Amino acid sequence: DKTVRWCAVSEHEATKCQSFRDHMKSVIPSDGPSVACVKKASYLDCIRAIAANEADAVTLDAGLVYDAYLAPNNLKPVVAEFYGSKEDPQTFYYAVAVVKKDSGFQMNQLRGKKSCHTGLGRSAGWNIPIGLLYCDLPEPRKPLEKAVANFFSGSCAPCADGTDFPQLCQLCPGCGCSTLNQYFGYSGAFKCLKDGAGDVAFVKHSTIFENLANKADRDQYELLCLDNTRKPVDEYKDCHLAQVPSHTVVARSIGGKEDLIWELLNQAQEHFGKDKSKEFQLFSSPHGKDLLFKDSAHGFLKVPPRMDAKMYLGYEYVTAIRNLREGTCPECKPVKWCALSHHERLKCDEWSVNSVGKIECVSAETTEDCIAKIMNGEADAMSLDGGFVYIAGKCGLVPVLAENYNAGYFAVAVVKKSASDLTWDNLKGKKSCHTAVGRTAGWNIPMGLLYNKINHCRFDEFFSEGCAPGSKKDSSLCKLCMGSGLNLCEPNNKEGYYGYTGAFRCLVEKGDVAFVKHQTVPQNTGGKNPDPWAKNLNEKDYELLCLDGTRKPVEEYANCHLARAPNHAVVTRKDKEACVHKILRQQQHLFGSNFRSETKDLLFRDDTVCLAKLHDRNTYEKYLGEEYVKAVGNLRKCSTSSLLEACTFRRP
Ligand SMILES: [Cr+3]
Repeated sequence: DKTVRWCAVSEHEATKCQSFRDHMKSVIPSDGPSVACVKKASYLDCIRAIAANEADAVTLDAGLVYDAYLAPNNLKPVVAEFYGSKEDPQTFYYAVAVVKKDSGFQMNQLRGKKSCHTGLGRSAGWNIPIGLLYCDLPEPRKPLEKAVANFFSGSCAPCADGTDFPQLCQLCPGCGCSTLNQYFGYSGAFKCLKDGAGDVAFVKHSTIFENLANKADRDQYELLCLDNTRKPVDEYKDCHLAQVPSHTVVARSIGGKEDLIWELLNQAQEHFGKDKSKEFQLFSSPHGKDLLFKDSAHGFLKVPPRMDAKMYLGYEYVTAIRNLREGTCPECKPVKWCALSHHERLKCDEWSVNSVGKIECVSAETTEDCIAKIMNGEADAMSLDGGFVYIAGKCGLVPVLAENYNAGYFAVAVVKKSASDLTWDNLKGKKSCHTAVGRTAGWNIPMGLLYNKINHCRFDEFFSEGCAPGSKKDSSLCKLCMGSGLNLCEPNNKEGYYGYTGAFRCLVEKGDVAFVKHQTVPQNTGGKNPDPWAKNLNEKDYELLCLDGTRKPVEEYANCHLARAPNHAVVTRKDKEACVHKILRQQQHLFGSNFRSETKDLLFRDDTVCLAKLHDRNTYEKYLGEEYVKAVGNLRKCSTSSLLEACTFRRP
């Protein structure tokens, strides 16, 4: 049946679950979804019941979202409660470390400072900061309060054991666990900072705004970023200890009924949600507060499919709570490289052994899966087209090293010379060949500039037909692709018109125009490419389209290009930046131009001589450049990316 077994953890919850079930029966057709109510003793029993296939769904705080994803439960987030509005939905809060302007210390210098905590046991004010700080704490690290009391010179930790650890109540004698304590709760711990008692205050992004109405006052405060720099208090999105989901419905990963759950809760919110004012109300109960959902919720949002627990919680949160849960601290260490194929994996393997392990290897099925592994620490680095750096960026990773091949490569529009009528100005109703959608040369530049002419990104209705791997299988821009069966129109090397070369091949065989890079025609003409399609081609038979409306020969790309290409680039997490720079330059200043593939273009492109420091352009926005970014923002209206949908769900 189309039935969601909801798990309750109390008699009151079970009663609301039953009223829920009975009221849904009135609003939903026989073919629609229904509720069953299962009552357990605790959130952990509910997690186990759901994993046992005795229940389907429960709503959890972020600590329990974490418990629920660990084996053997293997549960994941499927629906989010949201608070206030739509344009701004407040699905998450941010744990931040607030400090005074000019106190002159960074996160890696908290040892010896005076800390303000909302309350011992609370997330923003204790579990996250002490989680992150866990391994800077002095041995022995158990009992944990003792070790915290031995790290901050003094603190106000509400509800800590002041009697056995007085240092923790220096700033609030007694450690009062109630509002009768002036330094308790979010405003308490902030007040503790303001009133000059302490140096740092572990609170949420929003506390300072709730407690200081005038910008002038807030300008006297900053945030500690995990990168050991500071930022103003309204830049919390880029400077926080952890991003925290407020209330999260979870299911089984495999066969969890995610879709029924969403269908149920969505019709549940249209009929019974905020301000719908029926006798039954999803977000309150005469039986008690916060039953089955927070009473403060304004609705539900579907969790994007690509999302797992580790990505929903995010790197920073998992790090903090995994330290807290496991309590495991160590002794630069290996760079885990991510391979996209058996060819990349064998190359990476031989790199590992010819480098004393200073390089380890971990492989995944697509670029997006690899990126997702770098986000969450299963992996550390991989080199990416401009288009994928944008995604890796929106997903919170930074570029460290660019690939160099001599400002980098040039995106050019190639035509067959004989069709001399063809011009950049009018390609309407002509046949296009792109490397893949969301790549620099193939799409983001060409279609970038194109979007500007036609105020829309529905390109399968500008071009007659084409080959643009990563397009929807039933699009006019998959009709020229050459892969057979499931591989037709895939953006991997099982589709022969994939990449710079494929797209040129596409032009040779089927299309009018190919969007590729300046050295692509030369490398696959004159016999340099021996493959049947390329072998007998002559460079002279191909021209480039120039912006002004004219044409020029291939080798004349200097004055006939569409735009300069952001070079391909290695990317990693901010916490790995330093170490990737160190170990790759120590690998390339040994195995550089002393980058060769048993196949072709493995790991890094084969025409790659050195890996350049970026100096100051170590952000996706500063590395890709202002104009490249505007373009992709224009193109994401029509983008089909499952990772970016997940990443932008956590950061619009
Ligand atoms: Cr590229």
